[PDB]
Amino acid sequence: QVQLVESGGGLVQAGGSLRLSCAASGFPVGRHFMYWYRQAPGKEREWVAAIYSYGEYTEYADSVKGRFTISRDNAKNTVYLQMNSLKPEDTAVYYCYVYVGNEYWGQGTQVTVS
Amino acid sequence: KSRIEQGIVDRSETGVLDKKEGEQAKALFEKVKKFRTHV
Amino acid sequence: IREESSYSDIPDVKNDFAFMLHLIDQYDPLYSKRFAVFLSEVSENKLRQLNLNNEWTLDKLRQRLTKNAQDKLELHLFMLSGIPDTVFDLVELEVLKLELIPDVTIPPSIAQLTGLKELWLYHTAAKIEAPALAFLRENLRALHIKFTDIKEIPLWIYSLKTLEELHLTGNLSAENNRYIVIDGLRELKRLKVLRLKSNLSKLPQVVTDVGVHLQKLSINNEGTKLIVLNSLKKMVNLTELELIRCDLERIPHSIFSLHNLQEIDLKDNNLKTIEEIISFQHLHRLTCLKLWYNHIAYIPIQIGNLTNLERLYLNRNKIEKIPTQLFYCRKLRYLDLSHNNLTFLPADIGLLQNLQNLAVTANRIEALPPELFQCRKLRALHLGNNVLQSLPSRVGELTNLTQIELRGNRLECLPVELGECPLLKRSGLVVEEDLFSTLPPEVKERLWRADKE
Amino acid sequence: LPQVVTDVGVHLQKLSINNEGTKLIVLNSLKKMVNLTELELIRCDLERIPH
Amino acid sequence: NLNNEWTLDKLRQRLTKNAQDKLELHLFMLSGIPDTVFDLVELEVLKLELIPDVTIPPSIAQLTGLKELWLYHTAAKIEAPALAFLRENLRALHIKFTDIKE
Repeated sequence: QVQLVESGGGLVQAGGSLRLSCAASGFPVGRHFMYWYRQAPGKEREWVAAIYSYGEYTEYADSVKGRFTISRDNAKNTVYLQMNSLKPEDTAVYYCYVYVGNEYWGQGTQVTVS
Repeated sequence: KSRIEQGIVDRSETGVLDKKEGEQAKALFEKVKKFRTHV
Repeated sequence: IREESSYSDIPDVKNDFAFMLHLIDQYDPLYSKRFAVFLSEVSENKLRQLNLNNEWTLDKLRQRLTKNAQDKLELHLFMLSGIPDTVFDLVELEVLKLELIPDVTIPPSIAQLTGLKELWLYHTAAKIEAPALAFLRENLRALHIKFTDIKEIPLWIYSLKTLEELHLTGNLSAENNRYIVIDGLRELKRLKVLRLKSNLSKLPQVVTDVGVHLQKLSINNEGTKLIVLNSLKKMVNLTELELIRCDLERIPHSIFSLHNLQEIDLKDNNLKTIEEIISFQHLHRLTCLKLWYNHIAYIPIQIGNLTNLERLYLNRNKIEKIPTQLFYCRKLRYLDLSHNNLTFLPADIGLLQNLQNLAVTANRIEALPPELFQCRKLRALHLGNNVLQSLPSRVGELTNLTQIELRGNRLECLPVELGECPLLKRSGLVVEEDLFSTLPPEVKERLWRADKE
Repeated sequence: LPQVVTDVGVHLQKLSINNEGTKLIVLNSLKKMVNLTELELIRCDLERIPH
Repeated sequence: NLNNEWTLDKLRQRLTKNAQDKLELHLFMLSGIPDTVFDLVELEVLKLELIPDVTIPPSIAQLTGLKELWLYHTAAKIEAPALAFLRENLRALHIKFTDIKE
């Protein structure tokens, strides 16, 4: 009965900052790897970032390295995706993925950058 | 000393001896063992 | 006699044999000394050495020579009183294996073994002389040391400055003096392959120090838990890392800092979740990745990001399903999934155009997808111990198929299209004889003729 | 590099030093062999090309 | 006994060629230098490995074409004639020693 739903997306200029929220209900956020994925229109889905289940070990894609950030809060059970130095290339729909017994995908927030 | 504690041992010479005389010496060792045990 | 000439292996004589010796001594001590040698044990062992030299003639040793898996000429000596002096007359000898050979001195005659590269000291403490030591220092490439005791490790092995491959077999750690016998590993300036099977509870510091030039580190704790604890992110020249039976139960984060690694093995680590493989995208040349013999319950979809993989091993696990993202690695060439709870193969399995070996032995595969036969270069298959109801007729599409295992399935008849494989022979068709009887007689004759030729 | 070798190198053509991994220090003891035509520093553990 | 053990025929058959297109004879672990090795004037390189207490005989003058002498773990005591011959007929000398005194 795990629900993954995103919020905080929208349309923003390039070179700014944007923040995403992934709401987790049925599982503790800090105990499972949280993966951010993007799918550009007319393109296969591309991984964005991940957080380890321990040690706050974070992973980022090569094309987005040093620009995006990932964080989570167990008290409120959410995953934060902070997007910085945005470009028209990073225009894609973002999903927060988990695996608690099975595969779970979020609703997806539309992100467009001028 | 460094040489003694590092498994390095001194040279020892060797030779070649007849097979027949070697078998004779082996049998003589066995016989001396048996005789010492008996005596 | 023995206090002067140093032959202490003559025990004192008891009754009725010391009396006659005393009489002889009164007559002539010369007979006493001519008898003492024959009663000594050092003399008996030396005569045994001479008899060994005479018995193991060069022809006998050459007939005893075999070739190990690495196509090297091998001589394995087991339970001999010493090294025969004639084992150094075979110039073609490549590997010298010594097991359970006592009171052994490496003679200077070992310098005749120009082609000697590997020395296996199995439970054998051997002393060496300066000429032989210098020869081995200039020539010996690999050393296998198996020891039940620290003192059984020869202490001259740290002076072999051309050694490249050192295999330490046996428990080495001790209380209050641990990791001190291997303090001499720093002097091995050309070491590349270091294998540690010693039940280490913590990686020794000297291993980290010498690992800056190591190219392969292999550890086998045979059940002992190994704690890396930030001692592994300095061996940047490493290219193969094997952690067998380390009881990790978790992938340490130190592995992903080895930017030159290519082959990582994590066998018998009791792994449960392998979602750490997301960090493997840092390793930009990771080709072979063995995760076999674990408790892995699922393959994370993040395994698709490892587009440079070529060999993937996940057998002997608790995998129940195959994700579709696993088939994003189009460079994959080996996908061994034997002994799992798989029940079907996703249709994307045909996307891996370069797959060559695919073993799904001991699963619940009742039927194979027709897309599976798009992998035209699939040289070998292993579909044994499954529940395959019927073999698809498209098996003949795989022209390069050479060895296909089929024993243990619920098959009734073999397809006639199985015989159209140009290279498949009766040797390569591993199947029950009852099933094999179902082939057409032309197919049987062709398979037998191919097996003959 | 010994001083005696530096002295004798005034007439040398080829020099080969093989230390078997042990570090060797040149320290301005090599420029006197201006006749040298083939210099080999094998396993000298230089860690950097000397000037 | 050595000449009985290592005759001229056995030595000449034992003669081999190295990679340098040089005719060389390898003497390894012998009691001494057989006196019959010097009747082969074709030699150019001589290898004395692990031969104890060798004295360089004056017969080395017979080896006109000898250019290289290899002394591996074999310290050589020399005489005036042999030393004078080597001072004008030796071009390459290979010395491998386990100790300074060697």
